[PDB]
Amino acid sequence: ASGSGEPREEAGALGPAWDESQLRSYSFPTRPIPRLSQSDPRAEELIENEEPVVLTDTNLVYPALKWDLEYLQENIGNGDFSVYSASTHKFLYYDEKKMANFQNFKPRSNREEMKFHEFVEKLQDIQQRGGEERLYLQQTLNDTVGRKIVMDFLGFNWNWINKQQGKRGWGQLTSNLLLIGMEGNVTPAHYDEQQNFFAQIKGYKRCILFPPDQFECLYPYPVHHPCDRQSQVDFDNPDYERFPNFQNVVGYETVVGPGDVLYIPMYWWHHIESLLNGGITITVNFWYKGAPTPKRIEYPLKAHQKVAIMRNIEKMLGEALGNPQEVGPLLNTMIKGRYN
Amino acid sequence: ASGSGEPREEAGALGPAWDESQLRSYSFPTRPIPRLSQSDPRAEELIENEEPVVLTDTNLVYPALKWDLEYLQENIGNGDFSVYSASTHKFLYYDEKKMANFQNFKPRSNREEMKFHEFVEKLQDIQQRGGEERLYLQQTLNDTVGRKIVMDFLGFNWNWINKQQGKRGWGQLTSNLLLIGMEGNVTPAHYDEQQNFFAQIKGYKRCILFPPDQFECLYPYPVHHPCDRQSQVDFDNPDYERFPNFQNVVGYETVVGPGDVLYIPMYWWHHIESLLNGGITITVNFWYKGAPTPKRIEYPLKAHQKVAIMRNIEKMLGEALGNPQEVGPLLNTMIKGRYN
Amino acid sequence: AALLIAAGADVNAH
Amino acid sequence: AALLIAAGADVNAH
Ligand SMILES: O=C(O)CNC(=O)C(=O)O
Ligand SMILES: O=C(O)CNC(=O)C(=O)O
Ligand SMILES: [Zn+2]
Ligand SMILES: [Zn+2]
Repeated sequence: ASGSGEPREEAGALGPAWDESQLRSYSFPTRPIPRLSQSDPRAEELIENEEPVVLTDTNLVYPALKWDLEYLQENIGNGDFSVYSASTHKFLYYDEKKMANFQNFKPRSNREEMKFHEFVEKLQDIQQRGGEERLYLQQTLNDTVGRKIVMDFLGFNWNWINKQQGKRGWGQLTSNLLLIGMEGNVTPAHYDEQQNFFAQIKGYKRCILFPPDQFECLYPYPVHHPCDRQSQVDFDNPDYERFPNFQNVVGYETVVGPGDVLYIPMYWWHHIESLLNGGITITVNFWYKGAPTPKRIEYPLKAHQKVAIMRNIEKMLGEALGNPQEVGPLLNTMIKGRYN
Repeated sequence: ASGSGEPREEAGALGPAWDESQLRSYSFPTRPIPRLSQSDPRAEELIENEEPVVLTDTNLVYPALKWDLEYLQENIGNGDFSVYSASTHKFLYYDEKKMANFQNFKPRSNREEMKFHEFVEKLQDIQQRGGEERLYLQQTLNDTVGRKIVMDFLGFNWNWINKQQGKRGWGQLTSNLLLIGMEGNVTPAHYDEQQNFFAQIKGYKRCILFPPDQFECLYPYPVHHPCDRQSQVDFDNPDYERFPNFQNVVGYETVVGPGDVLYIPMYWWHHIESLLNGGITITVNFWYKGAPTPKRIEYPLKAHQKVAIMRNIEKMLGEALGNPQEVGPLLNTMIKGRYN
Repeated sequence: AALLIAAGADVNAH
Repeated sequence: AALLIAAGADVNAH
């Protein structure tokens, strides 16, 4: 089906928001994620059923729409910000606590703490010299931000999102991640164990989602590996010999711009890319613990519940064997000539 | 290495107890199980280390050495006895409670309850008419046995075996299985979750044991299948395409005769065959719950502990998925392109 | 059964 | 860890 559809027209006859040439080329088909008003009952139905939807008029982060580098540098305060650096467009996430389990893992991206003004300078320096280096700032908002940013944060639409939280029975807000990336940056496919309202502020991002029932096509790393929850498949060069069912994957996609909010349901794979030649992108996300597991488990199980079972089996085995490295060999022994 | 070794000579110059032609031919090599006196400290060391050993002079079932069909029929009472019938020499065990999980399983042997005199008659009838049918009586001894059998049972060497139980920290005696089989009968390879003193009374049995670390060569059925704990491999015609590591199996074997006692340690595979043209065989076994799991688990784990982990993973998955049939598919999804 | 299905809370944030 | 290693008691007896 159609991907992100015919690009939308910006108000005031300012032209297409983007064009087809700013999207990367991939081997799988996609269908559109619906774009709806928050007052549309169809939108409530999709969130209730833990399916993705783009909400166009929440005003969730309305005061942040004026944000840019100059404003943020002046007001975001003098705290440290985590900035990842890579020699490729792909910024693969890795859990630094798990790197002891796997000594042979060498991450491609590197995390350096720095002040926001040092981050602006680096971008400025790279642009000036035409360097191929790439940066991606990913920092959770905290009490150290300046007074202007506090006022902006206070002005978010807490009325609307607090109502969502209550209606869905979610846990509490765990964090807001500030994401500032360069044109063309890619966060490879992965799933998160929390509910996410993804609030776009500056520039455009193409978001490709896959439902939890496509676990078998996306080949996550082992739970103890640093890249737990990330797909092993290289979307730019898929190894069909190792990952044959990636030939059957089908996604849902959309392009979000300033003012849009994308509901990424817990456990849904998402691949996120800042449009080529689109300038810098700014996103703030909202993460909520999922609702509690119901006391009366209902069969048949949902896909995400089976994912959770597999994660726990892997976790338990690592603890019982005393070493994560032995998990694979034991699982193989368990199924070979018995279940396969 | 040598199998059961050069056959032993019966006292009084009564000739070899058996000869090589009464043993079935198999594709794997074997080494001998040691034959020792119960007063030999090497025997105590083997039992302590949960390794098999044949004890030649325990007198464990001394009063039962006079047992034969005529004596048993006269004195074993009028209780029911479980008698399995098969059109082959292989009597594969199946758990009748688990047959609901697997509707497509049709056992080769059949269980019929009957009185001991009806069992003798059937054997007599089969022999008289030269029929190819085979019978194997397997019944646990209970309070219904006649007064003579009680006196015999009371005369077992409880002093010796109770000391073993205490020295090894085992649980209590769970049962004694009376086994009466025809020449050539085979109980295919399987492991039991209890400690076993295997007391031979009449005739000769060839016992082939495999340590728990050969799990990967012996391919047990799934834990929810009726033949849980039995090897899927047909020893008479091994399918090396399905069971490739059966080409690496190596066993320990011995031939036990009247008065011998074989320690079969918990979790050790054993294949047991009544010698061809050897007449009927009579065995009584003693089963004891294993010692409790130590509170401080010690790494590295032993092979049998890894077996227990695999069993529990399978059991838990069946319960959490609500159906044993889904265990295989989920395990496959878990490892394919991830751990294999 | 309830223990196995219990979800976690891990996200891409260092 | 202790829960996983716990052994059973099943034997070939009907
Ligand atoms: O925006 C990105 O590059 C990545 N964001 C996420 O994965 C998320 O918000 O959960
Ligand atoms: O004697 C047989 O044929 C089988 N016996 C056993 O498996 C046992 O005693 O554990
Ligand atoms: Zn994410
Ligand atoms: Zn047995």
